[PDB]
Amino acid sequence: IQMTQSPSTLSASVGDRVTITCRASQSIDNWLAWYQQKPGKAPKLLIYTASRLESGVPSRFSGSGSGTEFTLTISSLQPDDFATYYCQHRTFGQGTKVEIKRTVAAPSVFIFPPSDEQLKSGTASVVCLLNNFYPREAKVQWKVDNALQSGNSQESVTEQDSKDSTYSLSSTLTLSKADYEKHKVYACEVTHQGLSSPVTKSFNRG
Amino acid sequence: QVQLVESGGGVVQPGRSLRLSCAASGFTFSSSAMHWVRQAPGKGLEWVAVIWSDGSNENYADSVKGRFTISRDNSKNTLYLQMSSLRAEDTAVYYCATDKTYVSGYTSTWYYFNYWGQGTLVTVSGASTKGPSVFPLAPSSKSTSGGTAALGCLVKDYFPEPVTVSWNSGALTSGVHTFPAVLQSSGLYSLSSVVTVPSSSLGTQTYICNVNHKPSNTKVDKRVEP
Amino acid sequence: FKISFDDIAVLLPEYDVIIQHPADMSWCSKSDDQIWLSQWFMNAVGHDWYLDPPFLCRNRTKTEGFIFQVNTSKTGINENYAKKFKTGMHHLYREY
Ligand SMILES: *[C@@H]1O[C@H](CO)[C@@H](O)[C@H](O)[C@H]1NC(C)=O
Repeated sequence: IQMTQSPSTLSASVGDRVTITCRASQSIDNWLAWYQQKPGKAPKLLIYTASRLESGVPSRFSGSGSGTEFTLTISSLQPDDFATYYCQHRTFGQGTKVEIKRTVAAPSVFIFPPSDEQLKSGTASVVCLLNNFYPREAKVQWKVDNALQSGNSQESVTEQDSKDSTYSLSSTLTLSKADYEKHKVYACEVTHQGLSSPVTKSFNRG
Repeated sequence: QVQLVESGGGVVQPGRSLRLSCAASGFTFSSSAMHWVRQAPGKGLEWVAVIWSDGSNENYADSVKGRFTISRDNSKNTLYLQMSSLRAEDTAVYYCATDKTYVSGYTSTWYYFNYWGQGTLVTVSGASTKGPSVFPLAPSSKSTSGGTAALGCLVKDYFPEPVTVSWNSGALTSGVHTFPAVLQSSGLYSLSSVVTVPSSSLGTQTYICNVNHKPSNTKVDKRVEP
Repeated sequence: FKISFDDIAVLLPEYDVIIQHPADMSWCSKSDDQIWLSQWFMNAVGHDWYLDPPFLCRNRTKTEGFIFQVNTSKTGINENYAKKFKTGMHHLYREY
């Protein structure tokens, strides 16, 4: 019995009313449970059999539906609810992320060449930093001697900060020392909703 | 209050069967089924094992069928899980949770997990202990945006997790961001951390990053110089 | 046996036995008396085994117990069945 969720990512603010839909492959009557999860935590069950509410759960949560289609509704959204939610009958759902919504944040782009100590180690790592941007979806492309590169860059993106509610992503392009000494100009181009045009940061090997 | 503790986890080499303990107290342990669930780092949950109160009937997921086996000791209020033929894909966080077999006047295996433990971590890897390598990342002309300058430190080729990075002996927290670690194809981890400062004070303030790797007892202090 | 009517699903056709013939009834219990009473009640109510939608039962190889569930909802196609079964119980308990 496969299960599917809709949507995958959701944006809301304080006091909003949010809905999550869960569809099963075949009718399961009212055999379904709704779980809540926070980053770095343990899953806490919320809703029994799509109808009943576990003792201690806030009264602002409720569920409905039957057969193949089910829905979780939160009347008033509180700060303790920005989290991931799952619907489970046989296995778990793919997860719906209830996430804060804010204004668009212009990305800040930085570029750094590999350090000389890493050159002593024989490896080169060119880093491209994208700080204080919103929303998350941004495209990063690496250009070596104005040639597109792929399969040699790894990204690391940090979750939302509670100060400015912005995001950060560091992309590292890894090469050998010989290859790094073979090529001269290295650039990273970023494309984001908050940019009128993609912005390319380029540096030249000394 | 219902209490549950999990133990018997860490980092293990492939090919060794591991035994994990799950102690329960506070309720009628002989009259409630138990479940083992697994979450890969950064992925969703997955039900793995289930045993009913009688101790007769078991069930396991197909991905671990024939390799995992759960039993329970009702006299000692304990649950023992054995894992065999371990692969790198089994590295994850394991929870053991008590099921609710009563809903409005019926008793069955409803597959509802009601009480959970802190969760154990199992790392099926063959890597050995290795200290980290610290490389400063200094500002340049192209690393300045409207009077804002970024500095940082990259910590590479270490095992096992975790590694803690501090700044200015812990006095620098504004504008400091550490990115999550990344697994490498060589079995070693790497990560980067950065900090944003006013560009006018680059020639007047010293920035030093301290890297701590407790398993290797490594403490490395590196200064970032423009 | 105790009988209750409510809105909770405890057996599913994709998980347990779909009893269609009285011969198949033998997989639901461990005691001949319980099987005889179950068949007795079902034939007293007036269920045609090979003409009406089946009912669900649990197989003996479990340490849970004995449970059997019948669908008598009042919508869709089953509406009609709901009539039949209804009248059945109306002719036994002297009330309903
Ligand atoms: C479950 O019920 C089916 C249907 O009669 C039966 O064939 C099967 O043997 C039962 N399960 C087990 C594990 O014996």
